[PDB]
Formats: sequence, C-alpha cells, structure tokens
Amino acid sequence: AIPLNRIRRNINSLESRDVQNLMSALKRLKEDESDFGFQTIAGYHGSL
Amino acid sequence: KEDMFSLRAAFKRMTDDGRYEEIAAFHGLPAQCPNADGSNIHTCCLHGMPTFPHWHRLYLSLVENELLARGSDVAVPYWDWIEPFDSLPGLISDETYKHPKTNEDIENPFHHGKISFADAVTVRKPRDQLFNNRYLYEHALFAFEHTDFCDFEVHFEVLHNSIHSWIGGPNPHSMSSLDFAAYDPIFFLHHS
Amino acid sequence: WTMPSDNLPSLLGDADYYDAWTDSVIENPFLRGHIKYEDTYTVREIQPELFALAEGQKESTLFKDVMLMFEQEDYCDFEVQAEVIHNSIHYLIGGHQKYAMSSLMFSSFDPIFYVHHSMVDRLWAIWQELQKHRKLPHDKAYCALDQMAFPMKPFIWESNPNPTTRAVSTPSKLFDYKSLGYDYDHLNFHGMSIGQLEALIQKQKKADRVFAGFLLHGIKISADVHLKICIEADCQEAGVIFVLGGETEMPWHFDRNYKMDITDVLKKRNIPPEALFEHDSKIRLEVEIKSVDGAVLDPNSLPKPSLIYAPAKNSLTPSEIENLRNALAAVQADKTDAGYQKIASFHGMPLSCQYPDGTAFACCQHGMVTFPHWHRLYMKQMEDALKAKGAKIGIPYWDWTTAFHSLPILVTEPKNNPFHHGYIDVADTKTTRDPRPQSFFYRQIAFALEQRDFCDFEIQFEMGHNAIHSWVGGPSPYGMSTLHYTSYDPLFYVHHSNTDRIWAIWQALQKYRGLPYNSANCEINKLKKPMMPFSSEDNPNEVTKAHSTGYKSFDYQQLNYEYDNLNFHGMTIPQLEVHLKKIQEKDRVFAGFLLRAIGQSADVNFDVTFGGTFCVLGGDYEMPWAFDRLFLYDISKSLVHLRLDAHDDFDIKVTIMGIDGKSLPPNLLPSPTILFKPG
Amino acid sequence: GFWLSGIKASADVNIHICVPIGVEHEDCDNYAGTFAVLGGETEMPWAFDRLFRYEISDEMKKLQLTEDSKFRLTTNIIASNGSKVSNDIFPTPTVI
Repeated sequence: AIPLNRIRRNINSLESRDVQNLMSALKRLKEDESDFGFQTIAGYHGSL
Repeated sequence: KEDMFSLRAAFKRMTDDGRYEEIAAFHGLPAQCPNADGSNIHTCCLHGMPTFPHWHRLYLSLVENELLARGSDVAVPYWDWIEPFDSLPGLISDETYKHPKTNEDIENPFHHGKISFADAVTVRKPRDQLFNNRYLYEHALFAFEHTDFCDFEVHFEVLHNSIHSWIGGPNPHSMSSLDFAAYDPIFFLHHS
Repeated sequence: WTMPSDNLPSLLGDADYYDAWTDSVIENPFLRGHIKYEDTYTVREIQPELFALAEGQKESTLFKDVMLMFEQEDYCDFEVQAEVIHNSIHYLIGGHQKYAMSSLMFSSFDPIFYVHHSMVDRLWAIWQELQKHRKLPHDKAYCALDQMAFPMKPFIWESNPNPTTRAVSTPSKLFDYKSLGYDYDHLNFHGMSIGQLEALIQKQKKADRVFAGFLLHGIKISADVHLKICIEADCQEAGVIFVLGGETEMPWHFDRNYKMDITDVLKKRNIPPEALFEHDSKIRLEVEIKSVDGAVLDPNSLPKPSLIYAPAKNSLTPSEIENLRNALAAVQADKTDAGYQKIASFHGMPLSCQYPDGTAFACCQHGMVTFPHWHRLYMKQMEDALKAKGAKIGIPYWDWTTAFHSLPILVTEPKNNPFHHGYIDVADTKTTRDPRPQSFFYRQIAFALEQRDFCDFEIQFEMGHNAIHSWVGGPSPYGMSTLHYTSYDPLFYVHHSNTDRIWAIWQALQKYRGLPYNSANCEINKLKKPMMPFSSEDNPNEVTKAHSTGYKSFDYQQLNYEYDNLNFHGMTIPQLEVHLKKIQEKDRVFAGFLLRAIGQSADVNFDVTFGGTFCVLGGDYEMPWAFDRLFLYDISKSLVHLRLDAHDDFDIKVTIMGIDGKSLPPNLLPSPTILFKPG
Repeated sequence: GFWLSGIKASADVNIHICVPIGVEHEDCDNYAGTFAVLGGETEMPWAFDRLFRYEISDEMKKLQLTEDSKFRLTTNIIASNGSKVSNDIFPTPTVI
C-alpha cells in the first residue's frame, strides 16, 4: 500500500491530469534558481 | 383435455383460414419495414432494442385476441421451460391427436405451421441441450435481479433467444431462425 | 524502449502545448533543458537505428539484450550488461552532438534522461525480484564491497538540498528501492510474469550459444563500436555496442567483459559452431570503432572481442464429498490389480479358494468369531484401493442405527454418480437393489455393546449387521441380500465402515472397563487360522497379508485409520456405559435361537403379538458354520403387550422367510429357548 | 460480460474457462456455459449499449478458482447452420 504519488508508471499509461501535473511541476523546477533547482541537480552529474 | 381440444380446434379454425400466417408475417421473413430513406427492407420485429418485450407483448396479444374470437375456451397458455422436462408438452409435440368430437385421429394444429408463400412447412430439430436443463432457472433468477429496465431487458432477451435456438436448431424454416420462427405456433406459446 | 515504437512518446516528444487555463501557449518542459554556463539548450539528433532496435516483438535485439541481462545471477554480471544497454539509448536519442544525450557531460540537463533512467532503474528492480524468485541474494551483493560501504560523493556533502538523499547516500542503503519509499507500476517484461520470465530464461540456457566478450574502459570521449564477423575475409554486420564519455570524465575500467550473443548472427551465415573450433575453417571477427565526433574514426584502442562457446547444461463439507466419487470412479476399472472386480470377488460370487480337494469355496469369513477382522480388513483392501487417487479421506460410514426416513445421497443420486451401482463382469449387469420397510437397530446394537465377552458380542454384532444386507437388497440375486454378489455394490463398504465403527466403539468400551479389547480369550482356536484371500500369495497388498491373521487386526490402530469419533449417537463412551448400565436396571426377557448354516439367505419373523425379527446372511458354496452361543432378542415389549409377567407362560411363535419371494420353510432352526434377566 | 450485436444470422455461443498450466504457457477449455443470439438476414441492425452477464461463480468454485486467481475466458461460436466454429465476432468476454 504505497502512496499514490510515489508510483513510477509506464509513460503511455499516464492520464492527461498526470501529464499536466508533471509539466507544470517541471516548468516550475527548471525555473527554480535554488539549490533544489534543476541547474544544480543536473550539475551534480556532468560537472567538474 | 377439454381446454386443450378447445385450443386445438380454435387454432385449427384459425389456420384453415389464412389468418395466423398473416400474423406470422408481422414478425417473419417477408419484410414490410423498409426505409426511412434506405431503401432497404427489413423484417418488422424489433430484437436489438429495449422495446423488444413490448413488441412481442403485442404479438401474443394479437394472436390470443383473434384466437378467443375463434371461440377458444382459454387464453394462450404459457409453457414454462424453466422447469426441466424429458419431453416437449403434449400440446405441440405430437404430430396427431385423437379428436373426441369426430371420433377420428387428426393432425395437431400446434405441431407445425405452414409457410404458404414459400410452399413450405415449419419443422423442429431439437438440440439435446433443450432437455432437463436446470440452467434456465438460475438464469431467470439473474434476470429478476436487475433493477434497471435495460439490463433487465438485455438479459431477458438473451434468455429468450436460448430456446429459439435449442428448439429449432438445424432447419432453415424453423424456430432457430428469426426469419421463419413466427410461422411455428410454438412461437407464441414460448413468448407468452 | 524494448517495445517497438514509431516515435518518442508525446510527453517527451511534443514541442509545445496549449494550456486552456491561461490563454497562454507553453513550451513542453521535457525537451531541450537549458545549460546555464554553456549558454546552450540540449539537443536530440535522433539516429534512426532506435526504430531498428525494436521493430520485431520478442524478436527485437533490445529484447534479447535485456533477457541476457536478466539471465545473470551475479550483480556484476547483471550490472555490466545493464550499463551497456543503458549506453545504447543514451547514444541513440542524442547522437553526434555535443550538448546532447550522447554526450555524458551534458546529458543530465535533458529531462528525458530521468525518464530513461526510470526505465533502467525499473529493469534493475525487475532483476532484483527475479533474484528473490531464484532464491539468490537480492537486497545484498557479493560484488565489490570496497565501494558498497563508502558514501557517494555528490550527495553526502553538507551542501545537499534535501536531508533524505544525504541519509541514503550509501549504496548498501539504496539496494532495496522499497525502503527508499517508491514503487513501479508493474514489474513485468512484455506479456510475461516473473514465473514466465524465469521459465523462458531457463529455456534460453537450454540452447548452445556464442558470445562476444568486450572489455571496455574510459576513452575520455563517447563512442559507438561496431562488431562485424567475416568467414571469407568478407565482412558483414554482426552487432553494435555503445559507450558514454566526455572531456571531463571519471577514468573507468570494467571488471569483466560485456557479452553479446552471435548465435543467430552465426546461424544466418550457416556457420556451424563446432567448426568455430576448427582451424581448417577460418573465421575472423573485426571491429569498426566510431567516435561521437564522427567518424572519427578512432584507432582501435579497445581489447579485441573474444569468442565464447556456451554449451547448454452427514457433516460432510463439499468438496469432501466431491473428491471421492472420482476415486470410486477411478478404481471402477483399474482394472489390473483387481482392479476392483478382484477386490469385489473376495466377498462376492467368483470363487475365492479351495478345499484341499480344491473344490470351490466362497472365501467369506462371516459366521465365525473372526468375523470382524476379515471385513475390517476388507475395508482396508478396499480402502487402500483408493490409494493416492485423492483417497484424501476414509470410506465414510452411515450410522444406520439412527433412524432414517430414506437412504443416503451418495448412493441415491441417479445421474453421474459412482455409488449408484456396480457392474459384474461375471453377470453382465449392474447391481439391483430393492429396499423394504425410537430406532430398531439402536435397540439391537446396544445389546451387543452390553455384552463383555467378545464371542458373546460377535453373535449379536454379526446379526445386527446382516439385518441390513437383508433389507437393502431384498429379492434380487444380484444384490446386497445375497452373499454371491453383495460385495459388488458400493453400498456395502459404506455400511461397513459403520459396522467396523461399531466394533471399534466396543473396544473403547471394553478398554474403559478394563476387559481385554485388543485381545480375546475365546476361542484361542481360530484367530490363529490365517485368512484367505488375505492369506493368498495372490493379493498384491503387503499390509493385509501382514495382518492376515486373526489376532493381529484387533488393534486397528496399525491400519492406520481413525474414526471421527467413536461416540454412539449423543454419548460419551463413558456416557454410553452409564446408558447401558441404566438400561440394565429393568429386568428383561430374551429369546435366543440357535442358528447354523444354510445355503440360502433368509429373514425370520417372531411371534408369541409381533416379537420378530431378525435376518441371516448366506449363499451357495459358502463355508458351513454354526454359532457357539445363542442369539438373543429382547421380547419384553411383547409381554407387556400381552400383559404377561414372565410368569404366566407363553408360546413363542416364529416364521422364517427366504430372501427370494418364498417361502418361510420351517426349522431348520430348532426351538427357541426363552430366558429372563434381572434387574 | 458479453458485448452483443447483430450477426447476419442466429448462432450459439458457448463459454469455456481457460486455466493456464504452470510450466510453461498453456491453455485452455473447461465448459462454463452457453447462451444464444437470435437473428436473420435482412434484420434491423443492432448493438447492445451494455454488457450481458453470465454467472460463472460456481464453475470457478468447482475448479477451485478465484477472482484473483489466474485464468481467462473464451467463447466458441457455433452458427445454427451446424457449421461452423466461427471466429471472433464479439469482443473477448470481460470478467466482472
């Protein structure tokens, strides 16, 4: 009985609500300029 | 036996005159329902819709009306197939019955209907499934379960199809085919 | 990506979308992630080969790759395959571009990265579950434990946004993803469950296979490496492998070689694998390395692949009722051992044994004191016969003692029932039965229980018994009323269990009373005589022969069976004795007959009012017998009926019908004595 | 559940319970039920706007099966012609 938001699913099975949620959230995340932001966490991998 | 022979003579009087054939043509294969634009002609009876009972509720009415006007002792009886049986009812099953009035044996009017526009008679190939089937009972119980009318109707109608199939199996001019089933008297006896 | 796809799924692929909530149109967040310090967006130059990686379902190269990855039972074995297959896609969606997926340094800036990794993570997860299914370690690994123990570098640091990733920085902690708190949609590959997955893996290990082994390492730039196999020094494409890397890379060397199977690739050229060992036939495998720059091509700096030949190495609860019919059905024909007809013959008509003159006898062992053992066994023989045929419980018993309006189902149901009847090869017919009309048997049995001598008990026990073979069968030669064919009717054993049960109850009784129960002092003669057929060499059950004797077979415990409860209806055994003791108060009056062999079987009806009745079981060619003791039948109710005092003196009149319609012939039996018991 | 519509003529559909065998992939039939569909040439076309139901509970119990237990349901279609075993005219039986 694992929480609903924490289930990783096949991308083809996602309902449009899942899609919109994901998109809005990811836009907010890329836009995020904090350490929690996309630039830093993407930067954990490639950098240097 | 009296009610039976009354029904037999009433229906026979109905059959010597060309009436029941004309009534069977309402349901049967000579298509009277064309259009609305089409043009394609369809058999008139309604079998896919939820108004399936209603339609047939009328048909039986019709025959019984015209039957009682022919002097029948009783309204068209129902034979309940829900109760398992090793043999078909005496009324329809045998080809000939003994006529107490004429003191001779005569053809049973409920045995077979004639289809005169095709120069044919109805026959019945009874599938062995038909006899001693206790399945129909539980089936009916599930029909009665249904609260909504359309659910009721679909289960009710499939269940209705069951016997149509199992009574006239293989012959084309029979109860098994929607086209010619109306011409067999057993038809209304089933449908009532 | 293992499933055939004509395009990237729209969540990843679509460029722009219109949110209706604002009148604004918005860029999809999942493509072209921005790189801040490089001032450039990421790029996907998609190589067409992606399509080609999956254009055939279960026939797909990627499918086979993943299956080969799952075959591995060691974590490193699995890991190498996993990372190379991961590299394949990494290359293929963003190939031939810096700032793309094919570039290791800048791939993380492209959101699809994460989606991709979700997939491979899932793959790992699936493997782990497979590992649990194969009883191999799952939450742990025996791979490099020098790394497993230390915390990982980017996440552990004090400068980490969330405390949770600081917490589980250690590889050991991250082994089970459930403890990390998330889960996947479902863990299955294509249409296959894990049982199916492992089944098919076992299927693939059953074929001889040919692998190419590649030791890979960090070449400081990403690359795509082609494998080509040439028999005639003419070279056609064998496979492809991909490696990730960048200017800023961490120098890496693999522990072992990535494998890729050439089995089908070889079979296409119709080159037999045993000939791969042959030096006469020559085969060269050449590698065509390609940089990401393009071509470039690089000089071949990676260790050449190695060929590996892998050789294949009442109160019943359904379905309690349900199991049995089939079992009875099962033995209806074994029919070799008996299968059931031989098992039937012994009580039945076909001749069991010989006098030394070898004359036919019916090896029936009634009429003697050793009467129970033979049967009680006989159930066994029969009982064993349903052996491992789902003979999941013992033959049931129906307590005829308890008054009953009708017969018991199992043996009544007309249709599709094994208990209705038996057949008789000897007569060409199934059995016929003709039933004939406080509980009588209760009174009759209870008396038997009253007795303490075994012999005294048997006479009543046998006579109470056969009263039913009389009434169940009636006037059919083929039936339970006759010795000849009774044993044939399924009804017979079931009646028995009960008869046997009664005996058992008695034993418990004795035992309660401290009298002998697994022994018996009268007569020492006869318990010792061995019993055929159970004696016979031709009885292919070891057990019965072992107890073929009399004196064995007393302790039914080593049978080994149990009755659900030895309680007569509604009575503890201790309760029962109280009952009998209670009955015993009132003085009674009995009549006792001498009964002795006669070929026919007959019923006998009493009189003084009705005093009757009792029945005797017998047939042609039966061993003759005479009881040592009298058979007692209480007739006190009769006297009260006539108001007599055992004082006024009376004529005890009897009658004795044959089972066949006639004919009440006269004794035969002599005269009945008439005796009085206080009190 | 059975989604029925107008066949060109009348026919019998029979219902079987397919229980996969352990190792490996396998099938199929144990007789669950039977129901009929009536029709004829030149009939007014129709499609049920809902599923017809057939209770298979007892047959599932007699196989020791469950709603959660692994199995599938297949119909076999036999026209009134006698012939034939007709193929896949209705969507595969749903499990409620």
